Amino acid sequence: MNQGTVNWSVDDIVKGINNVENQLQATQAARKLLSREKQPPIDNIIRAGLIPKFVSFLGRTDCSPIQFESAWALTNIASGTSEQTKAVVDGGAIPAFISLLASPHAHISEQAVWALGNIAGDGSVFRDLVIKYGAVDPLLALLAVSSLACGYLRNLTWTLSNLCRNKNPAPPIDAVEQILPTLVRLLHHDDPEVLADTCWAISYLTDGPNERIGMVVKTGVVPQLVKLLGASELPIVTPALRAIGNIVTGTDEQTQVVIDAGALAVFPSLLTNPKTNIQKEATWTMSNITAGRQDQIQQVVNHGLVPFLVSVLSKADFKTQKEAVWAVTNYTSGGTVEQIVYLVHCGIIEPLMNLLTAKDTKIILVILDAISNIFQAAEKLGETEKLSIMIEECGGLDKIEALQNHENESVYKASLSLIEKYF
Amino acid sequence: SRRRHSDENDGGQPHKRRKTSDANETEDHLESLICKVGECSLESNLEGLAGVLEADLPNYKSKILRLLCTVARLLPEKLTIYTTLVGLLNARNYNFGGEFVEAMIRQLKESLKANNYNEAVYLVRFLSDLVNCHVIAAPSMVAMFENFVSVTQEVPQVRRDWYVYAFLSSLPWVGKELYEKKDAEMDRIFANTESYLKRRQKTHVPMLQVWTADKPHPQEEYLDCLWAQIQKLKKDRWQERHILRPYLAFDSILCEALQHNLPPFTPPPHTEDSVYPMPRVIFRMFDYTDDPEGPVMPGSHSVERFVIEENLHCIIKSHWKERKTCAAQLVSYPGKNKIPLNYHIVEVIFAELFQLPAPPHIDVMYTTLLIELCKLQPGSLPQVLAQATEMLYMRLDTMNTTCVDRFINWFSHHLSNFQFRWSWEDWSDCLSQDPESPKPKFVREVLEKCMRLSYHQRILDIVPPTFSALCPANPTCIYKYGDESSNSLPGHSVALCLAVAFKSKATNDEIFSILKDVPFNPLKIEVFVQTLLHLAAKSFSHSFSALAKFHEVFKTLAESDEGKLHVLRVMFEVWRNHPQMIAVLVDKMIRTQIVDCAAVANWIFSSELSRDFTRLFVWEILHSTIRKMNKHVLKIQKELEEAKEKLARKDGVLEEQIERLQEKVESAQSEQKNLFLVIFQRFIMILTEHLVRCETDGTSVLTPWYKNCIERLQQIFLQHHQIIQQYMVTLENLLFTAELDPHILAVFQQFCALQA
Amino acid sequence: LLKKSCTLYVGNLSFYTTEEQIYELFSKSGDIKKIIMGLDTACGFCFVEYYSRADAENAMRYINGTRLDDRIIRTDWDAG
Repeated sequence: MNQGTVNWSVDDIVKGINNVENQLQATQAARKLLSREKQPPIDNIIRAGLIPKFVSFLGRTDCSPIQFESAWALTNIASGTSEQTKAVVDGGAIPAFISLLASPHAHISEQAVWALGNIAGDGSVFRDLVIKYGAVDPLLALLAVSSLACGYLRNLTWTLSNLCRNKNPAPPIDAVEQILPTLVRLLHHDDPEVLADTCWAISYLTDGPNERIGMVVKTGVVPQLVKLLGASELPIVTPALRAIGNIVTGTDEQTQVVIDAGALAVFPSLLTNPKTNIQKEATWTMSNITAGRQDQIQQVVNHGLVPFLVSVLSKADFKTQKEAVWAVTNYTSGGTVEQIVYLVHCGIIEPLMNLLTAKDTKIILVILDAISNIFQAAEKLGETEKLSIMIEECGGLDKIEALQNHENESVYKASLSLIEKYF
Repeated sequence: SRRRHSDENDGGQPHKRRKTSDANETEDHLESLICKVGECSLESNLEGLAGVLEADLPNYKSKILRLLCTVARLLPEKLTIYTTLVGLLNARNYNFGGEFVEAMIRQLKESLKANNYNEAVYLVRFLSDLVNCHVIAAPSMVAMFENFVSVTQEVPQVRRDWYVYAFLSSLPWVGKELYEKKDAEMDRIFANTESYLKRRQKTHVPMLQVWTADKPHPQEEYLDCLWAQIQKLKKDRWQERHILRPYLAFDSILCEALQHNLPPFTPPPHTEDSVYPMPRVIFRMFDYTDDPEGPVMPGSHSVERFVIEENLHCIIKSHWKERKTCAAQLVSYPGKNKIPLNYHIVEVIFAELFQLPAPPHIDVMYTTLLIELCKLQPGSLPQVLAQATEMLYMRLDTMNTTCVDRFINWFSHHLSNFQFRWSWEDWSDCLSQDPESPKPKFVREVLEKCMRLSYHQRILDIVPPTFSALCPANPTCIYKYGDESSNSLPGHSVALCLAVAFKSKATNDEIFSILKDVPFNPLKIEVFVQTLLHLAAKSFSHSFSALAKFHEVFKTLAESDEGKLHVLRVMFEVWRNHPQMIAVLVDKMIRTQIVDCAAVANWIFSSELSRDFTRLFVWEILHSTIRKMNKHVLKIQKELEEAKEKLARKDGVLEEQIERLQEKVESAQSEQKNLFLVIFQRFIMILTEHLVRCETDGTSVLTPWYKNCIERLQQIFLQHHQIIQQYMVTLENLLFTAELDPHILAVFQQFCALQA
Repeated sequence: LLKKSCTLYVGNLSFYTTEEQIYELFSKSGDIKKIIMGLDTACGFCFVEYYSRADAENAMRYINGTRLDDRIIRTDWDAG
């Protein structure tokens, strides 16, 4: 005998499922099996032809308890790998869960939303597959007209994010134009666990071409995404920082928006943040900002950000410096001459030189590329030599020459052209 | 220049989640524990539950508070048990206790503005015993008790009454603490409460008392009684011997923990919306002498007695919907020492069944409960119920006809269960008394019920041949035009015609044509009704087939109100031997619009009913005709409040029914008011008559009739207070004015006291 | 249907129990509407249609399981 519906043998559950009070305790037995702490017997249950039986319990319009107990079970089976989640899909379960959304029972539809989120959250296929089954309307409808439950709301915000995540292909554009509006009013909620999955859902959307990003920008969420960057709960900043950092990777006009949102006032704190991973992203977004037009670069300057980049490059670890490097390179690229001087005046020389030893030959090519930029700016000032001297007095000239005898052909071609043209 | 995000990540979040636990199924297991606790030992499970709840606080800090506050307002019969479970959660977590006191206080202020003054007290007495757990500072508790008694100096009286009660009701628990750290202002506060009680007006007492007698047990006002109890307590050095306090087994853990403060409470000001409780009257019929065999019964003034009855009362409230669970939890009642549970469990059930105005639950509820306790306590409880009955009987002389009714009902429906077995000779003292006076009347009305439940001859057997002089007469009809050679009777020949008409199943159109042979026509009805009922006098069904079949015939006759009466008058002259048959016919004649309520009211106060006007069936017909009127008034009001909701082409079609249902309401409410107004008109009439008469003829007023009628007038107010409290203006200006006989005007003034 | 019905199947009744008795008793838990004895002579049961359901519930809690004519009354919910 089993003590209650705890730790039933697989042989028992099958016998109980095949009276409804048996089918209920058995379905519940599978539930407790599929939700145990250690390695759930997901493989064993699927090979017992139980999956199809669980589908019927969903359509139990009369027996509420077994609908819930069953949905719970399947959900913990679609939580496994891609092959296990497939078996559920193959069992025509997708159409069923979308039908369980209608249920007046709070514990059922909420358990159906979750159930759908797992299936869609699998890959791009099952995502679009679920969306094709027109699950967008009901799920969004469950958000029509607070004061709704707290825990429930999260499962929706999560399942929705899984309807935007992953690429190749990207979630149907029409399925986004309709979901976005919802993701906006949600963005103005109060619950962290909800605001978190919100930003994630947004970042997923803004993880593509300028059209996708355009959709998310023309909705007016941007000003809010920057309002959360300063928030305390770290699980809120990361998802929003990505959403923002991904926005700037688009058009120059899509940057002037996030810049006018007040992002250039938060970065100073974002950079000197103890959380190292937040430094990387922060200074990463910095690059795409300085990559834009000139006047925009002139705004990165106005907010005294440059002196920060220097420190982010002269003290911070490597992965944050690699980004601080691009931010400097792009800066010198599109930047103006009177801005280049201001960058040299901030002592960008030595800090930039010290990195001419890294093992990543790519970052090296970039630094040389950034050097040439400063020189071409120095040329139109007739101060060609004056610059060369600085790069020499700080050992830089040696670091550049040490490249002459490097393994990468490009590094030689590049380090040599610099030595020749300006030395 | 611009670069995509390095690394092939996308956040590092779950593509799929797996439900490892649950909230709902958990908050049902937390609720279960917060409930089943106190069913191993007590201090063992409590201590265990203390931590188990804490290990669920990080996630359900706000939920756990929901259950505790709820359990605090729904289960007062466990007060202490939970004041401990909180004291422990306070001994381990401080911020928790504060997040609870702040919760209770808020929850309280809600049920106070929601006119739930009964649940309100439950919480008040909870905060009190929380002082006995170092969870609340003694001062801040007295602070709330300084603004409770402050109300007496503020408005209605019932309002002041409550706060003085909610305060004094708690002292049996938190009195030993209050009068220890602040005994200075304690007596000073008592000096305030003291005066107010004396200042109060005890006008409602005569109406709310079950027994108007003084001996042996007086029925004291629910406050003046409790007060004397608190006095006997203050004198006993605030020492009580019953209340179970588990926290006295946790002196270690508690003393260490700190305390909280009660925010300065200001009672929600009095509005014309607030509905305060009606004054009670402590029911008492037992003292220690009644039970010399068992433990000594806590005094009538003993503060322990205030608790025993209290907890027992609430225990019934919590499980009244289930008799097998009510009686169970009732018998298994705790206590510090041994007490006569039989004599309390019983005195409590009767304390409710006889409570005035109305009981907390349906009358038939207590009938089964007491019967269930006799199965659960075979050789201990029954004897107590038997004596309790004998005692009730001997004290019928000064009882209240209202209560007397429920006693007649319960007793008869009780015997009906146990073969009607009852030593009747026990009540031989009635064989030699005026039939009008209680005891003799009681035995008849009771033997009348036993008959209805069984039958005539059945009762004739069980009662001694000497009691056969009180047995209900052979319930057979009286056919005026029977086999009697009363040939010279008006319309004798015609009555014989109808006789064969019904005996061969006559049509409606037929019976009419025959009635065209009778000299509004009284005799035309005196023949049709007389004839019909007789032919269909075999059983109830045949009679119901009669009123059904020839419904049209009746409708045409009983069209005018005067005609409607004559139908009843005749229908009575035929069944003046079988009161039960009258009740149902008077019932089905109202639900089929043959006659109406306004007609019945008069027919009750008519001269044909002036002989049995004192009998019971006359009122089990009146307080059943009014019920139908109310269930009809509410039926529409409801049906209208569900048509307005539904309103949320079709618009007009629906707004149309709305108007028409509102005029239907205003109409039903009208006839209802007319009925009640007719009642008092007939009462004030027959009462003023009996007064002007006796006060002139030089005789005493207090007659068996005057008493068995004056209470029938009072019973109207009690059993229908909510509604009558709507005609106050009308009544005060038309019916009961200052120019009405004091003895009749008083009965109405006693009514105004219930909620004023 | 039973979740809204106002009629009771009364079983285990004395073969001598009369409609009158049934009436007097069940009238305790509210007003009654209709009563129909069982035949083929008596059969030992009947139906008791109330008006409201609240009255019907009270007959299941109190008038149900009690004794009448030295027999325990057994009442169940009926579908009209």
